[PDB]
Amino acid sequence: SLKIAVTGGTGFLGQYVVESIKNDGNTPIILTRSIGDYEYRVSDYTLEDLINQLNDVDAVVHLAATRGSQGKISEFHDNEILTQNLYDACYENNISNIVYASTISAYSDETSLPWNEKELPLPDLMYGVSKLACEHIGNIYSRKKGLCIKNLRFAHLYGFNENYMINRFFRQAFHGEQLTLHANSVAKREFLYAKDAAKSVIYALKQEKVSGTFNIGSGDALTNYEVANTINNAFGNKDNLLVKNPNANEGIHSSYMDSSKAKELLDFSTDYNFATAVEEIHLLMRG
Amino acid sequence: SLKIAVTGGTGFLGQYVVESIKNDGNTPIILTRSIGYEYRVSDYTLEDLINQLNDVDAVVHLAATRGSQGKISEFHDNEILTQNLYDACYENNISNIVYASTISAYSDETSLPWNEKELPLPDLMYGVSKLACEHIGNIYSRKKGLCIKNLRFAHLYGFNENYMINRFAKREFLYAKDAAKSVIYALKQEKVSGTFNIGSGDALTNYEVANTINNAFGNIHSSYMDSSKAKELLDFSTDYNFATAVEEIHLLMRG
Ligand SMILES: O=c1ccn([C@@H]2O[C@H](COP(=O)(O)OP(=O)(O)O)[C@@H](O)[C@H]2O)c(=O)[nH]1
Repeated sequence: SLKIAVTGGTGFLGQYVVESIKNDGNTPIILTRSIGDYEYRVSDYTLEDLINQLNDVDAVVHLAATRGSQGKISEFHDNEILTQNLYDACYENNISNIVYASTISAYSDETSLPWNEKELPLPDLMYGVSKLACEHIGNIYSRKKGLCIKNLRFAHLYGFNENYMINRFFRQAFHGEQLTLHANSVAKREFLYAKDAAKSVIYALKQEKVSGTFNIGSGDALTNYEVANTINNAFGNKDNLLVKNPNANEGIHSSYMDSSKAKELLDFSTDYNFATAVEEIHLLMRG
Repeated sequence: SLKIAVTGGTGFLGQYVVESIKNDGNTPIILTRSIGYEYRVSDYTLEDLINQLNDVDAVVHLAATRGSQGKISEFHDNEILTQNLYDACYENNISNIVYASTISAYSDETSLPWNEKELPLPDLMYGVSKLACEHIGNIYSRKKGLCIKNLRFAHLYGFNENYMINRFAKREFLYAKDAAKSVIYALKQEKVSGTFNIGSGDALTNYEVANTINNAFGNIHSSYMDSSKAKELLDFSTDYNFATAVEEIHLLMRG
């Protein structure tokens, strides 16, 4: 029975991932900078400290990160550091079965859809650049420290109980209220249910000696019109959709991935699809 | 005449670049952290760089840190500095920009020769951060209409430097004078943006390296790149080969 440490364990993804671990028979150990029935271990993400917070741990899921604000590369440097510390600490304790949470935001070139992991990364955001940097940090430790880091480029995560577009619809449709879309768009964006993302963490943790980079997508690229509709139906808010302006939005770009590689090497596929996932999220918002 | 700010205009490649710029007929301007050609001391804060840059027409961003610890943190400064510099450049409507990146973006021997469509695979923190600064230049190029050209240099040798080459499995070696030339040629394409491999075609095993030097004087992993893209979109190709450049370094050492 394995002890699995989850950085950013208390986060949104983290909570899905922690329980997937417990359901798998294993033991989740939540790492966090602070708190106010799982084991929590408080840490300051220093090398010297993690060394000790990981001394009885078998695997590590590295979920902890910052989202940014200023669009400046400086807002992420603390992550990059936190990452290298973790891998340093992992090495000391002789941990190699590690999962890193990367993102679809390593891609951008619409000419190239759908993106597979041979797509030249080309981030639009400083967030992207950073994530991409932590990926190679792991890569280097993997090739040179025999660490076994599996980078997971998650598609756009959605879940239950989270002001982003998808959350707005959830809330709005839930109170029976008109969903709006600034304009119509033809752009398609891939949405991966948090439960399925925690699933892929589990399956990647199965290939304990595997090290590489995998797209974890759902299917399953939707337009904003599609998203709104599907939420609308599931929430008894049929047809309650308003398009504020005529023409194309143009503030939105397409993003989805080819997840072949994950399917064959990780033997991974999603339990849910957008409509099934939201059917369930709805049936749980009554809390 | 053109006024061309050169960060790290002080260091090795800098001195070469700075003289090329003057020779091309333009006006060099070395930015530097200290004075311990027209020099301008900056602390490379955004506010400062905006002022130090408001009469400048182009920028050769060579200012960088080597790093000793193999820690990603040692390089965070180069990154902030780079973003600032580009914010500053945006403020002064400077768009023609050349970045010193490295062949160290690549690593997978299986793909040799490496071309720009090669998946990057940094082997050092040094390279990871160089890749980071590349994408900083890219995002600014696609969004704030800068025209940043990331040059991916091969390994540089020259005149007055205790590394191996200076002390006296193939590895592409680029003469600093050729590297410089490539900065000038990149600069002439003030509208172009993107990443270019700047190599010489000179992939030498350390054996050959030693030999070539012995003759012209009297006395590890494989890395080399395909540079079709530059010879094609920048008109760049090197004047010297390892043999011809050594001959010249020799002469310059007899003074
Ligand atoms: O954060 C900074 C700011 C400025 N410089 C400058 O960068 C120069 C060039 O470095 P180098 O001699 O290594 O040039 P290269 O290796 O690219 O030929 C120095 O001498 C500095 O004055 C630096 O290195 N780091």
